[PDB]
Amino acid sequence: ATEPLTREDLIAYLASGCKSKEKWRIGTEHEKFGFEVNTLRPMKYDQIAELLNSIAERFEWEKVMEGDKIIGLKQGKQSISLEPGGQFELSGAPLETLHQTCAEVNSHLYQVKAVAEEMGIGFLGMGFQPKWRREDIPTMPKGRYDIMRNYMPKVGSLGLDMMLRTCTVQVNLDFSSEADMIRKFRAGLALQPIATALFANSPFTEGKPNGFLSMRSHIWTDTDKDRTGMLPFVFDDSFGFEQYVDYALDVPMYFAYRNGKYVDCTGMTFRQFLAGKLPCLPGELPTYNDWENHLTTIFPEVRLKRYMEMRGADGGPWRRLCALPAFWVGLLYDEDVLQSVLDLTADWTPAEREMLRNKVPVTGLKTPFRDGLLKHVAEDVLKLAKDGLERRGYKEVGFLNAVTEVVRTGVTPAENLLEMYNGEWGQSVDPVFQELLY
Amino acid sequence: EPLTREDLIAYLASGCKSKEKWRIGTEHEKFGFEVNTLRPMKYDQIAELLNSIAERFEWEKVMEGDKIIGLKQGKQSISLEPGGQFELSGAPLETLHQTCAEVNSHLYQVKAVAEEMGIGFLGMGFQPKWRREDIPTMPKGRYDIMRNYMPKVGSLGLDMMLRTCTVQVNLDFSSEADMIRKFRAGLALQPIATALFANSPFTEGKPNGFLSMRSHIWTDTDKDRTGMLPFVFDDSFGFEQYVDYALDVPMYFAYRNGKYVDCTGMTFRQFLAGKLPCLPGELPTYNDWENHLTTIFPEVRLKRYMEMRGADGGPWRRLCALPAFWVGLLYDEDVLQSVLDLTADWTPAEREMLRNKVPVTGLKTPFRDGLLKHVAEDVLKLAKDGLERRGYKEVGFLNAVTEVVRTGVTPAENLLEMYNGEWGQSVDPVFQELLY
Ligand SMILES: CCCC[S@@](=N)(=O)CC[C@H](N)C(=O)O
Ligand SMILES: CCCC[S@@](=N)(=O)CC[C@H](N)C(=O)O
Ligand SMILES: [Mg+2]
Ligand SMILES: [Mg+2]
Repeated sequence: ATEPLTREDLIAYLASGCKSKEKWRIGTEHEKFGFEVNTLRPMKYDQIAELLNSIAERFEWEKVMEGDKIIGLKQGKQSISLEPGGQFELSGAPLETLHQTCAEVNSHLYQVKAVAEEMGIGFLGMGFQPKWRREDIPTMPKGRYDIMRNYMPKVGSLGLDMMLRTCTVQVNLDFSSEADMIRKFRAGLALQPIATALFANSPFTEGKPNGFLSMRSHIWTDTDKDRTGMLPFVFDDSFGFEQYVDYALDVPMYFAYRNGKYVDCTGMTFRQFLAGKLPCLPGELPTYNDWENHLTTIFPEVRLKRYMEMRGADGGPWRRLCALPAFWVGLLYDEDVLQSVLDLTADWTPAEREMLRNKVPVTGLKTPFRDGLLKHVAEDVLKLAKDGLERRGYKEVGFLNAVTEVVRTGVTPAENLLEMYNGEWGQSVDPVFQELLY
Repeated sequence: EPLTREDLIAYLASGCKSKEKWRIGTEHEKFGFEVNTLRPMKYDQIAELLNSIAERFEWEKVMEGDKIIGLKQGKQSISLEPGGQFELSGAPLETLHQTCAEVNSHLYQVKAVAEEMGIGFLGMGFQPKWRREDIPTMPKGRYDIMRNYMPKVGSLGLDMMLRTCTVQVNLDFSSEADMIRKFRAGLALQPIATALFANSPFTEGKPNGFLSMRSHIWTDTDKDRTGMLPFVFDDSFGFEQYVDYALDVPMYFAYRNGKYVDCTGMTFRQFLAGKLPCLPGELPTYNDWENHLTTIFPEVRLKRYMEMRGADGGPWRRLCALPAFWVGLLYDEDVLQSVLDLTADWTPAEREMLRNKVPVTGLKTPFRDGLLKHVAEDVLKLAKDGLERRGYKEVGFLNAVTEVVRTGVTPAENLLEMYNGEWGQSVDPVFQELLY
């Protein structure tokens, strides 16, 4: 039946994510670099397809196909997918506690290694591929990524590196109202540079130090200015679901999915789409699934759909995969901690937030901020996050042990790798493929 | 109608299932210890561990009185052995991929709680450091009855109870004929499994002169309920003959009114007639019969399924190998025949000798004009054939025993080599080496 969507419907779609506190869940996604253990070469698509087929067969996953190509797996509310450079991704189910989150991570790592060991394949938990050049990375046989690869050079010089050479750990979290959403969004944006610093894990490029602690985070500043960043309008009095929808309506599209394929709609807006005026699909009107797809092509430091996504942290070893969601659950899921965070960050200017975002990639917790170091803010933030987890009552506070020494010493994971590179590793990155081996 | 002997025979036979319904059930036990002192984990620490696991990972609590003694989730159980050994009895699973993932899930949950408590778990067949009197005892009425009985029937049964760990597998049969064949293959080959998995060379911080002290212990526990069951190889053998055997094995206890009554020195035959002094006039249920069948401890046991009992506890890759070994041998009809062919002319005296000698000499046990190693070479290739033919790509689960069979050197001998070299003649490093 033909019943066109309006902007008002798009607003209501986001708002439809509201849920009461007792239904709030924790969704965790992470990406990993696969490599051949003996050559350290990136895992190619033929090896990826064997890995996926074996996982499906052994562990009962449904195969996700694009044409005649396996590109992912599905089992209940979990998915395994591929990033543009073959980075191997788990999107976990919405879970109630971080004990469940970490068991989900462990189950995945067991299944992957159970198959990959016989194949001579290992997985690396870092934010940026430390050894190989961009043109050494295999590309995935996915139509949507072909469109994106062709567009990236038009809007930045590092977007192809984002696609091919970066890995993240992220957390998805729920809101209960527009007021709650706004508060969470503001807390999440303001504190995102702190997450980035604590999880900074990408100091190598092409076998050498790149001069950054999170090269991955820097990459996101020269990807696409239209769909990235610290979203200053979120801190405007006017902000709400409607202001986010207008933002998103004017972010240019990548594609529209019709008839089993991705149509290139670059340079066009979802506005045009709503009015049936897309030159890629002329006269065609969008569905809620089109809107959801479009929403998934926007890449700010925190993203809004029917839930909220914290996107600032580098991939890392398993204890840090469990720490990242713990960090945000502690801060955002306790009302008093959330208020404390808003209080702490209340007087930070847009230029200050933007400065932290840009400088943290280089200096981490030693980034100057006001009359001290970001480290001192991270101290306060970490104690607050542990307060939040204590009060949840589920005994989850131990999941923050993995970042306690970072905060305490002010020394990022990336600086620990640098120290090994310059010492015991004899200035080769090759030992990182054992050090950060899953 | 009171149960009769014919009902007891039919109980066992009711386990028969068609090949498409055959499953794999895996149980293993681990020693818990304090990481810093190496001391055995005490009941108060076990109770905290079980309560935390239940709460985090959604397990139902199993209580004896006001004491938590285990957990239940679906068809899986976690229980305690008499010395606090921490046991998983897994679900009936279709493939060994599922088996090993089951093992991994358990190890993760246990370690997720135990790390914060300063507790580790050791995968060995015999407690390598501590004396019998050093081992905490579990607050479980059935084990109190057993502890009091053991000294009457052997000198090492208390060590069985307090200081041993096993990995075992439960498997199904489709008919009486199939049960008989699997029982015979299981019993004949059990000393080979014992040698491959031999992992108990230390007692009280020193070499004890064995490769599997655990296996040896089972030779001086109780002669009435252990061993290689030679009657299984008689022409007469079937469900009926096993029932008679079990009816004549003395009882341990009967469970009534929320407790265990001491029925030692009494027989299930008396029970059937209502003449058990411990429960006078009472007649048995099928649950009573099950409980009784669970107090019989031969190298292979029969209930409504079959249980392979010969292998020492070990690290995780060997927990996955033990079920694979028997699945390869018993769940392929051609391999099963090839095993019965290979063992056809073994005498009762030969089988008995191998069972008693393997604990000392392992795969270097002399057998006829060579070594048990040479038989294990043939048996391993056959077990791999069976797994290849299953079509589930499970053969890799035997990689963990391939070098043992190749070199003829048991895991226990590898530990001894470390003890005599890098460890500097202390067992304390084994608590890192075989740490889960
Ligand atoms: C293909 C680009 C969109 C997918 S993403 N936003 O999940 C990529 C995350 C990137 N690999 C990172 O490390 O942030
Ligand atoms: C309490 C003794 C009967 C239970 S058992 N057969 O499961 C003990 C197994 C023992 N822990 C071993 O390693 O053989
Ligand atoms: Mg991703
Ligand atoms: Mg047991």
